[PDB]
Amino acid sequence: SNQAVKQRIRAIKNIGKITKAMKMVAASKMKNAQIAVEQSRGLVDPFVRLFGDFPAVNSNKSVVVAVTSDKGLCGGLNSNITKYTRATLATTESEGKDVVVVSIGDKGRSQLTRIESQRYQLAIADTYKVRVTFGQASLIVEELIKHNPQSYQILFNKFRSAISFKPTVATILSPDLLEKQLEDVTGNSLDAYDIEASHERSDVLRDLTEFHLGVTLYNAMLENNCSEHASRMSAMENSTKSAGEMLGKLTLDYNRKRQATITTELIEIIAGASALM
Amino acid sequence: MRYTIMVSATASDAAPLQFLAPYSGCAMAEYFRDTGKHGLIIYDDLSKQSVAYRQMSLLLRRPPGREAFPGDVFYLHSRLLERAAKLSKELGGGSLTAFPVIETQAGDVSAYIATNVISITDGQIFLETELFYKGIRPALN
Amino acid sequence: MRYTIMVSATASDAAPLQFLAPYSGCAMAEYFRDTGKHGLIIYDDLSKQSVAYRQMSLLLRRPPGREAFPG
Amino acid sequence: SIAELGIYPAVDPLDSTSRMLNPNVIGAEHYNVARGVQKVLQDYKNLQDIIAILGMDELSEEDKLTVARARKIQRFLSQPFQVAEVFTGTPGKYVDLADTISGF
Amino acid sequence: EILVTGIKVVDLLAPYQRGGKIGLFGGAGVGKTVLIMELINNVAKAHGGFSV
Amino acid sequence: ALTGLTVAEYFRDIEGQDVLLFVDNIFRFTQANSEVSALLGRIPSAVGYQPTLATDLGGLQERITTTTKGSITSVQAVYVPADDLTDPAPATTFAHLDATTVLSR
Amino acid sequence: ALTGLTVAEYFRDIEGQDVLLFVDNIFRFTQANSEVSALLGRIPSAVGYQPTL
Ligand SMILES: Nc1ncnc2c1ncn2[C@@H]1O[C@H](COP(=O)(O)OP(=O)(O)O)[C@@H](O)[C@H]1O
Ligand SMILES: [Mg+2]
Repeated sequence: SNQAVKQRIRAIKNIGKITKAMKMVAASKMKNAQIAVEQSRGLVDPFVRLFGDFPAVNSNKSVVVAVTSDKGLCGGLNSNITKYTRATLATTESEGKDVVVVSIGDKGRSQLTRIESQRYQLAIADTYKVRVTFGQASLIVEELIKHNPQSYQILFNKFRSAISFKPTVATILSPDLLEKQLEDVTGNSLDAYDIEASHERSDVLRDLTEFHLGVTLYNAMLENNCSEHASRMSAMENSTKSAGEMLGKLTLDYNRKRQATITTELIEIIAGASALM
Repeated sequence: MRYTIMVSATASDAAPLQFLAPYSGCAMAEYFRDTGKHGLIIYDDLSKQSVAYRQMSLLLRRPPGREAFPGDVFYLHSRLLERAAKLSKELGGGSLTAFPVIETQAGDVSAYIATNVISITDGQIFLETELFYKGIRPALN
Repeated sequence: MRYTIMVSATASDAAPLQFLAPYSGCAMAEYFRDTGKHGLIIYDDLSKQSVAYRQMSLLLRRPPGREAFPG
Repeated sequence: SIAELGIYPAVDPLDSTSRMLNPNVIGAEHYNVARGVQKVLQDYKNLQDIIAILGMDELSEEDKLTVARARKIQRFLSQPFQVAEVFTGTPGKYVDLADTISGF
Repeated sequence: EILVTGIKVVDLLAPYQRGGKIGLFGGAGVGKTVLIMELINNVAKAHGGFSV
Repeated sequence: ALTGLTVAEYFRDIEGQDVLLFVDNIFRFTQANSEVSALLGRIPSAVGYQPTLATDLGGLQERITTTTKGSITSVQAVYVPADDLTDPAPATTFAHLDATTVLSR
Repeated sequence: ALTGLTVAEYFRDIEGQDVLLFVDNIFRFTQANSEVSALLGRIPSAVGYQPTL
C-alpha cells in the first residue's frame, strides 16, 4: 500500500530523467544535423530551376515515397505525412493510373500498409543508423529505377525551424516519358538549352532525371531526419513535463498516505495503551 | 461596521472559545433571521474550529478517528450550518446566509473536514492557487 | 444439496455466532474426514469471522493490536 | 474523477456491479454488450499512464482505436437528468433498455 | 427480475433488481442525491405501491 | 521562546522600540511542546503532534505584534519535516507568517 | 524453539560435537510472544509487536 506509491514515485522519477536525457540527445542530434541539411539544401535548386515543379501531372505510373522515421518516439511525424500521402494518393489518382507506394523508415512500413495494402511494393529501413550519404540515396533511387514510372512523388517533412516542419511533396518527372511532354509549351521550354553532352538530349535527360531523383531523395531524408530529431526533442519535453506533474501528484498523495500512516499507527498504540491503563 | 458584528476568537484564545465562537455568531445572526430580517454570516476558517474541537476532544481522552478528529466533528459543523436557513412566511420570512471558509492543504479537496463541509453546505466556491499565482484574482475554479 | 451442509451465521446474527460458524462447519466436516470419506469445507469470508471476533474481543475489554484486531 | 470530467451521473463503470448482470437473468446480448463496454473501458484504463507520458501519438492502431471507442462510450454513458434540468437547462431523457442495449 | 431505471449506465452495467437492495456510493458532492432524486422520479412514479 | 519573548516584550512595552526576535527553529519549539505534551499523558493528535498544537504556537506567535508602544518582529527559522508543507507543524507555522525569506544554495 | 535448542545444546555442550540446528520459521517465535503479550499486561510497541521484541 504505502510502498506502492513509494515505488511508483521511483518509476516516474526515473522516467522524468530518461525523457530529459533523450530530449538532450535529440537536441544535440538536431544541432549536428542542421548543418548538413543546410549544406544539402542548395543542390535541389538547379533541378527545380531547370525542370520546374509539376506535381499534378497526368502520369500513367507513379511512385510515391513517404520518408518516415525508424524510431517511433517522434510524436506525430510519421502519422502526419501518412495523412498527406492519403491526401496525395487521392489527388493524382483520378483517371486510372498505376501507383507504387514506397516507404523509408520502419514507421512508414508499419503505417502505409494499414491504409494501402496492395499498392505498397517496397520498404527501406535502417537508413538513419550511422548517417545518410549520397550513395545510400543513390541506391534507393536505383531501386526506384527498377520500377519505370512516369513520375516520382516524395513525401517528407521540410525542416524549416525547430517548431515548424512543413510536409513537402516533391515531384520528379521521368525523362522522355513525361519530362519533355510537360515542357512542350508552343514548341518547348527545353529548346533554349544547347546540350553539350556526348549523346542526345534524351540520354542527358535520363541522367539528369536520375541525378535529380537522387538529390531530391537525399535531401528529403536529411530534412526528414533533422525534423525527426526536432520533433523528438519537442516530444520528450511534453513527456518530461507530464512526468513532472505526475510525480508532483504522486508526491502529494504519498505525503497524505505517510501522515495517515503515522496517525493510524499512533491511534492503534493509544487505544491499546488505554485499554490497559 | 454599521451592519457588521465581529466575533473574534483568535489564535491565543482558548480552544473552547474558538469552538464556541461560530455558535455565538450564529446566534447573533439568528436574531436577524428569526425576526423577519436578513443576515449574512462568514464563519472564517471552520477548519480552525475543527482543530479547536479536536483539541478539546483529545484532551477529554476521547477516541480519535480519521485524521485524529472525533467522531462528532461532522455534527459540530452540521449543527452550525443548518441554522443558516430561509424561513417560511409564517415564521417571518427571514433568512440567514452562511459562508463557511475551509482551508485545504495542497488542493486536497478530499480531506476529512473539507469533505465534511462540502457535504453540508449547498454550493461551493473553490479557489485555486494555480489561477491565483497566474494573477487571475478572484481565483475561482 | 444432498452432498452439502450449509452453515450460515449471517449478518444479523450475533458476533459470537459468526465467530463460531467456521469452527462449527469444520466440526461438521470432520465427521466425513474422521470416517474415511472426503470433505470440502468452504469458509466464505474468513475476514468477516475476523471482524466478528475483533468485535467480540473489544467488548470483552481485551487490548487491541494492529488494525484493532486482538493478538 | 468522473464528475470532474463532466460526466454525469459520475458512475464508475469498472466499480459499479450488480448480481443481475448474469446472462441467465437479463439475456445474452445485454450481458455481452455490458461486458464488452467494461472490457473496452478497462483496456482504456490500462493505457492512461502511457497516454499521459508518451502522448496519444505513440500508440498502436488498435490502441488508438480502442481509446477512441472508449472515449465515445464514456460520454455516451452520461445522460441529462430530469431533476437536474433546473440547474443545467438541458432537458431530461428516460432511455429504454432496448434503446441503450442497441445503442451501445 | 430487473428494475428499469431509465439511466443508461445503471441499466447497462449494474441493473437494479425489483425487490433488491441497491447502494449508491460516492462522497461529498459527486451526485448521489441527484441520482437518488432521479431514481425517485423515474421509478417511484412507475411503481404503483407505496414509498418511504 | 517564551523567555525570548519576555526580553523582547520589555523593549517593546517599556522602552517603546522595534525589536527583532530570532526564534531559531520554531519547529523545535513545536517538537519540544510535543514532547512535554506526551510526557503529560495527553493523547497526541494528527501526525504525532500535541493536541494543543495551534494553541501552543498561537500562544507564542500572538505576543509578537505591534502594540501602541512598539513592535516585536520575529524572524523565525522554519524547518519543514520530510519536505512536506502540509505537515501540521509547518502548516500551522505558515498561518502566522507574514513573509518568507528563502536562502538558497 | 527453546526446546529444540536445548536438545541441540546438550549435543554441543555435554558431548562436544558439531550440531546442526534447523529452525523453520523463527518468525513464529516473535509472533507467538506477541499473541500473549497483550494479555500479559504489556502496552503494545510499534507495528503490532510486543515491547520486549
Ligand atoms: N446528473 C447530474 N447532472 C448535472 N450535475 C450534477 C448531476 N449530479 C450531480 N451533479 C452536481 O453535483 C452537485 C451536488 O451533488 P449531490 O447530489 O449533492 O451529491 P451529495 O449528495 O453526495 O453531496 C450538484 O450541485 C450538481 O452540480
Ligand atoms: Mg446528499
